[PDB]
Amino acid sequence: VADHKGRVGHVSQVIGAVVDVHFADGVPPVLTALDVVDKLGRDEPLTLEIVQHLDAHTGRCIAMQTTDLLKLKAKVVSTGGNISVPVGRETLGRIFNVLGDAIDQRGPVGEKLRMPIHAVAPKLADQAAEDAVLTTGIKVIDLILPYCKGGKIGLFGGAGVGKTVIIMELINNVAKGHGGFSVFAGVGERTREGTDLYLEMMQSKVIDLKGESKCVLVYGQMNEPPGARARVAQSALTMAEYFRDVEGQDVLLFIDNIFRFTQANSEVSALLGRIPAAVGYQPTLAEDLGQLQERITSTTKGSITSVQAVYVPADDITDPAPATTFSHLDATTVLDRAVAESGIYPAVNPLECASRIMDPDVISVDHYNVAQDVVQMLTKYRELQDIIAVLGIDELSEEDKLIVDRARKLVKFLSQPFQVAEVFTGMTGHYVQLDDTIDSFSGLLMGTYDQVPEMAFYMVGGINSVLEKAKKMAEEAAELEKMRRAR
Amino acid sequence: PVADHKGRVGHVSQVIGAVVDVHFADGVPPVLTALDVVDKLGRDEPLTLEIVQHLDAHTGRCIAMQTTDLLKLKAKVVSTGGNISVPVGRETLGRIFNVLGDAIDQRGPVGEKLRMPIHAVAPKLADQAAEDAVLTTGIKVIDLILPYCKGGKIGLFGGAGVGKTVIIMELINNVAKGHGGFSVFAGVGERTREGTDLYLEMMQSKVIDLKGESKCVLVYGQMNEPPGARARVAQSALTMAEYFRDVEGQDVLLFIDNIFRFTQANSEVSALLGRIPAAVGYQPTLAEDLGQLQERITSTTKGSITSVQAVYVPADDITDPAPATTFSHLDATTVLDRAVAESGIYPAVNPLECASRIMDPDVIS
Amino acid sequence: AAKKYDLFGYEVDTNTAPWIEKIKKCKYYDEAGEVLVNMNVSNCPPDIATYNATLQCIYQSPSKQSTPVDNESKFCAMMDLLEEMQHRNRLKPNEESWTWVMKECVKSGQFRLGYCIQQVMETECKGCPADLVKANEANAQKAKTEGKEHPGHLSQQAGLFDVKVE
Amino acid sequence: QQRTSSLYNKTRQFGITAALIEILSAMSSLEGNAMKGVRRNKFWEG
Amino acid sequence: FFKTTEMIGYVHSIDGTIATLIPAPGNPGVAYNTIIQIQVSPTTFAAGLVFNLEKDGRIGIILMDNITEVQSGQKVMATGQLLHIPVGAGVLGKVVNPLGHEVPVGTLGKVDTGAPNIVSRSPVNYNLLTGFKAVDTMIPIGRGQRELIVGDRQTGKTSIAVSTIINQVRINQQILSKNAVISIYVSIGQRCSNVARIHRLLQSYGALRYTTVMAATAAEPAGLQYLAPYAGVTMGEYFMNRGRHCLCVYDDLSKQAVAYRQISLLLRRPPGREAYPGDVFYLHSRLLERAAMLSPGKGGGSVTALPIVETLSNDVTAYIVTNVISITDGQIYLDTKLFTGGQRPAVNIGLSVSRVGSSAQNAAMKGVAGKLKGILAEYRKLAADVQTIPMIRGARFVALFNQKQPSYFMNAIVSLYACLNGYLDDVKVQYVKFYEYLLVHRDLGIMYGTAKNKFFYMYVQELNYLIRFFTLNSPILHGELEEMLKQHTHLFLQHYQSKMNAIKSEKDVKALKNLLYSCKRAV
Amino acid sequence: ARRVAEELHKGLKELADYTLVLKTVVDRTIVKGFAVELAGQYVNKAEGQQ
Ligand SMILES: Nc1ncnc2c1ncn2[C@@H]1O[C@H](COP(=O)(O)OP(=O)(O)OP(=O)(O)O)[C@@H](O)[C@H]1O
Ligand SMILES: Nc1ncnc2c1ncn2[C@@H]1O[C@H](COP(=O)(O)OP(=O)(O)OP(=O)(O)O)[C@@H](O)[C@H]1O
Ligand SMILES: Nc1ncnc2c1ncn2[C@@H]1O[C@H](COP(=O)(O)OP(=O)(O)O)[C@@H](O)[C@H]1O
Ligand SMILES: [Mg+2]
Ligand SMILES: [Mg+2]
Ligand SMILES: [Mg+2]
Repeated sequence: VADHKGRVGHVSQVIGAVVDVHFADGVPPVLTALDVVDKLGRDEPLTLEIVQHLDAHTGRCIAMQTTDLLKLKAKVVSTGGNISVPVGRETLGRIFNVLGDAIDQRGPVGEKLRMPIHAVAPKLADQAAEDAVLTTGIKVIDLILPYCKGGKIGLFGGAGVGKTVIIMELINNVAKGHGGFSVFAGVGERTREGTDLYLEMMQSKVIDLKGESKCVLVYGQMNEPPGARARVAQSALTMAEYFRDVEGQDVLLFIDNIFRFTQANSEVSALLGRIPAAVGYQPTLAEDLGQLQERITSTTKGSITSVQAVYVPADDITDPAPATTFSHLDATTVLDRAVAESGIYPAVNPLECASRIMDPDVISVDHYNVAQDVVQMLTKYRELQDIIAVLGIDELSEEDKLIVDRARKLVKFLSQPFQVAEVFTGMTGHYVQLDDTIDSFSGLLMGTYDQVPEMAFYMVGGINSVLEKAKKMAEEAAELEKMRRAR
Repeated sequence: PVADHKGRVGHVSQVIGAVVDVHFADGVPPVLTALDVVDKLGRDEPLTLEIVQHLDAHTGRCIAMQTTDLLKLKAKVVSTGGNISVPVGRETLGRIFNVLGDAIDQRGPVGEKLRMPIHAVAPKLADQAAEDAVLTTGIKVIDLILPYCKGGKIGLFGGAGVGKTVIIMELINNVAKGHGGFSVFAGVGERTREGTDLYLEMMQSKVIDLKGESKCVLVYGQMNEPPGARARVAQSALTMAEYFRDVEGQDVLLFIDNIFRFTQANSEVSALLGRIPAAVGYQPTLAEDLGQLQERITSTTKGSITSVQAVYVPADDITDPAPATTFSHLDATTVLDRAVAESGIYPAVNPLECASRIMDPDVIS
Repeated sequence: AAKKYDLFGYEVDTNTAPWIEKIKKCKYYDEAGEVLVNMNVSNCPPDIATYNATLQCIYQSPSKQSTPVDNESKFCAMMDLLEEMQHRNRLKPNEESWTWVMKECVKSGQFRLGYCIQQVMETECKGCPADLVKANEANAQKAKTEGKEHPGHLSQQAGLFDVKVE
Repeated sequence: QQRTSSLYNKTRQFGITAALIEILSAMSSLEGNAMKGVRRNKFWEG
Repeated sequence: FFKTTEMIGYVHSIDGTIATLIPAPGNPGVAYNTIIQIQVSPTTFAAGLVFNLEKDGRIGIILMDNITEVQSGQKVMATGQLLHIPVGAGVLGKVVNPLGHEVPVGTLGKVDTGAPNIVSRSPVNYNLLTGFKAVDTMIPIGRGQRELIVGDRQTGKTSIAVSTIINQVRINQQILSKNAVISIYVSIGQRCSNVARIHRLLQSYGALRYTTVMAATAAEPAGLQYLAPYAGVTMGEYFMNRGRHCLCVYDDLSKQAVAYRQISLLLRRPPGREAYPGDVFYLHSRLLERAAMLSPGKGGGSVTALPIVETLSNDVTAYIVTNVISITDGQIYLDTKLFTGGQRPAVNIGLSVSRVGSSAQNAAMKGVAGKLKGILAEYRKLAADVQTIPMIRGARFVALFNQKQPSYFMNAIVSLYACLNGYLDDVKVQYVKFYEYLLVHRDLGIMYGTAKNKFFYMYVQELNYLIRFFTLNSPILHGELEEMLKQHTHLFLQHYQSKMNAIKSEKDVKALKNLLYSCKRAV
Repeated sequence: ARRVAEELHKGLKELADYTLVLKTVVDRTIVKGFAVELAGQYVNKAEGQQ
């Protein structure tokens, strides 16, 4: 029973997306892939993945396509191994699905090798220490929660706070000039968003159809059944692993949304005979996510810079899925709806974000000191806000109002217009250098810009843009005064 | 015609609470069929069952309308040849009935011309009315903020001891007595004394002329009744109103108190039927049961039925599935709040949470 | 001549001659839109010539459909067609398209739309066919003689409490 | 403070009860769907 | 030469609106998610859908019609095909069930199709005018978009969608049928009377010619309520795949989930959160992914979705509400407090969003919307935290946003333009609606003989398409518009506002109050 | 019924070698006519109550 290739079985039960298969010669190994060879008048092929063994002959499986027109006793043939996906530079510039089949209608892909989507995570001895700052061109991220090359980044947020927008901005700022390759994994998200990304990448020449592309796309979306949404992330991760190990390249891995991987497994968990856990997720929530996350790491051979978007259901960060993902990250960016409702974008709550490289040993001393001072001032400003609410701004002392006035400028100065959100904002984006951000905030903290109007810091880039906006504000105010004077 | 299953003989196979399984050798009768237990069993009253499910080609699950005390296995049961039918017509006016249609006023026989089944199909789209007009109740809050519609559906959502019953009596006094058409009072899971008080009140007002023509019919299955009866008294009362609406083209008032007990009764039996409960613990078919019942309470092109239903909110939780699902089935919604009552304000209507459909300048001034 | 490519890089059929012939054989101009629909389905995007033919059919067609359609207007249909061409297809209307619009305005007696189209041709294109400009002015002065320069109910004097707000 | 504390302590009690009820309903559903097979034992030798 | 069906077994058990089947030994067997016919009589059949295939061979069936006729022991025939329903232009103006059966009033499309591929779509760039200034400006909707309508009971969720369908009637009559917008209104678990009232309402405005209704009333079994959205969108996919645009309204998905929960629990499916089945997200997800904007290569057709969702006490933390919000490209949140406060439609702009953005707005509306957005943002903050222009113009913007019927594009854009350029600064907030009514339905310049414009008058409805082409800030149209609004402001202030501010008599005061309230419900 | 059964048997290629047998069943749902079922192929030539 070593080689199960071509082994035959029959469908015994079909309930939703879960199908039970009976093999007379013994069920193949778990995670094995099976094809429904029977002609059932289907418009699409049917493939199953074994997830459990009910007995020595019966095996429970999840289908990757809809189980429509599936009859009992239908013949099934093993593929001799797990689900395999193509790898190599020949996949660049292409769009794939969970099964590794091109869906871009751009002709056959020349694949020299295929790898299984299920692989063992790197061990402790295969861990590399890479502490280098990643410049994303964003004031908030670069200052409070700087990102580390070869590390893991999470974008925790609700619905409509700007998770997808930030990912687009990161791609536009980090991927266009990236030395290595990029892999984008769409998981249980809107199909149109994938289409817009594909068009933008082609325009930005990341995907050069006539020339050489430098990115791969793997899409399993909402329309797909839960089986596909629970494995598309593994497929893309497998491609990135190959680029990391075989090609020895530094690769980017964008995932949106990682929560859908958990959600899909919860949907099928009920039909697998597993008692639901708290809230209603599957009991294997922590272990399943851990196996996937540990594979997303930088080893001694190569480096993977991972950016993952996490959906916090109903803005409840105490939910098991968002919480379980916090310990598997090197930099967490927590977005808040209240911030967005106030016109501040990106709607980052700096008091809830964290970074591993926020240590003087890794980053410059000035950078560390400035960030801590900003955080302390914001914390104090929030406490003073209660007093402003009850007593009023008048009753605050001289020192307190200076904190209030400076802190408000910090809150508005953290906002930044992105180059990808021009339609939303109607203004050109800005790319702020790391040094400019540190100097601008350092001067603001010590009061070098106390006389600048507050609104001059709203939706701008570096300090230079602040001065220009203040000058423009002064000019228009003078014109209004002149108009009033004539009246 | 005569049913092909009348006189069919079955034997009791399982008894659990108010749920009884019956095995028929020749085949289980159709669902909703009525069965009578023939064995004496030393009972003080007859035992009647209504089929609700089919376990197999021979076994059928049923709910008992009376208590299942002294009921043994293998007891003999006989099909009645049809669903539970109740009397209809002017003969029922001035009388009190139960779920089975038996008069409980200890007066002469009804002598009805015919009977009709409680379970019936609802009016279709083409048989719907398009008449909107204001029913003046004399109450300031209702007539102003949430005016009621003639021939429409009205609900009074409220907790315990908030004023639901009082408002109904006020509406009865101010409308039913001075009403040209007929009236039907359906008591469902409510105090038995209230029915007695209403009966005395209707006799004193001479809406029931024991020796003359009456304009009101009473149908009562109260708290003391088992869940089976409380889940069907509303159907029987509604059936009488349907006959007046259609067979006579007469305007009808339908005062139901309380409709929540109907859903509660179906929940109790559903637990025994072996069904997986929904949220809170209600039956999964909560919405469907209300839909079938409420859709029958409507005004067609033949006649009009103005319905006023009292809704009990358990634990003062307006988000409970029972009251929550009932909002979509009501033209007018009157929400009562306990805190308002504790402030000395009666009625305790919370106008912000109330609504009406005829609050349209095209209808009202 | 030169292969065209769509948004995603796939090629589009450019031989749009047969479709133009089909358009030039329609009786009611609503049927013309059906031809445009078929062209798009067949991945044969219309060119400037196709839109001009559609405008010609609208001007020369008796009515929108065999049966009358309430509030039907040839001018509205053509302007919407131009909006689709310029915005959702990125094609600049030429002189021919605007001339068809001006002819429709003159034919229909709508002399105020003619003034606006006249300026459009004088702004984007090079002037207006002086034959049509004169025809529009003749229609306008006919209204002045007959008094149909503006709807009459507008000229009726009103007041704060003399206006019926439906 | 005495009115919002009660609603907070009343909410936690309801939340615990409902979550537990959900789990047991699923447990009973998966128990009900399960069916015992024919017992393959030497019944005669009893 | 016989009409031989495919018998697959008998009916074993019946539990309400669902059933179970036992297969006869040695029979072909039935396929998953297929339709079957239960022979209630030698000539009459009841429709059912396959839902479960158990190890024992038993089959779970969702009944759809003639439930009362179903009895244990009856025969079952297998069609062996999925659900297909009639589709085409011949169904418009009719009321139908999810099975395609027409409901009397007083081509076959598959219901289980897949959504368009990633490369089969195109960016949303064509607007879909709801007719409400608030939505069209601050919450753009584009064809091929899914825009949720979430709110509490009795807040205008149904009215706004119906108005959106009605607003297309006038447009469709003028432009070619190519760009006409067809409507599929799907009523789920609603009262039968409400459907009839909606049918009459659509008929009065003549919207039935471009609209069809798919009704699954409360009295009907859960199966029909479960399939109604899929059948409704299928009728709308016929036009999408043929270079035409459609608008599908679901009223409402909240009751669909209940029906799906009812079916699953009765068929022995493990419950999940709030007793809903585990795969409740996937239900709506595959429903709304079928609404897209096809690429030029496939025709350019589209389907626009307006699913409706109900909350309890303005709680958007519920289960199904959250799932739908995470699927759609935007949400319109109708707030109860605003509704009772006199703001109608009660659109909460702060909680509402459209992820498509200005791309779903006409070139004419882009400039007005962009500047309007900044003013309101400042207005919200100024009052939250001195008669500034932002605060003067914001209050009048809110007053303009109140409506009862959809507004023609020309009338709406020109009123917003006026309030944007300060033409209403001298006008009191209470009189803004009266000012708008005179601007649209009257012409002060002609009344007082001071109109020197050549073409730009509000009574020339054909100007809507010229505006939509050139923009209101263009040399062709800018000058006459400014003069038209400059004469209108001067005449209005002089002849109307002066008298209005001089009213003290109780009779006159009451008369004015009636006028202004009527003006709210007129324009 | 026998003639119909034989015709159905002829149509079925799988049952070419199988021997035809007829088994009568009483159905109360049909008042007139008959129906024939063979290997899943069902032919109805019956009527019920009107
Ligand atoms: N309109 C009213 N005016 C004065 N007191 C009232 C009024 N309505 C109710 N009450 C008071 O509230 C009490 C309870 O009213 P009611 O009998 O209507 O309760 P209910 O809503 O039917 O509740 P339940 O039937 O569940 O006990 C009355 O006995 C009376 O004391
Ligand atoms: N823009 C509006 N202006 C004034 N009244 C409105 C407006 N929109 C709706 N209404 C009115 O508000 C009431 C509720 O409207 P609607 O039927 O749309 O609510 P809904 O969201 O469908 O609520 P439900 O279906 O749960 O009853 C109706 O009386 C309707 O006429
Ligand atoms: N940088 C930004 N500037 C302005 N609006 C933004 C920005 N980022 C996000 N938004 C708002 O959020 C919408 C996009 O939401 P999205 O990025 O998809 O969030 P998520 O995926 O977390 O729901 C935009 O249409 C806009 O309303
Ligand atoms: Mg997103
Ligand atoms: Mg009471
Ligand atoms: Mg509604």
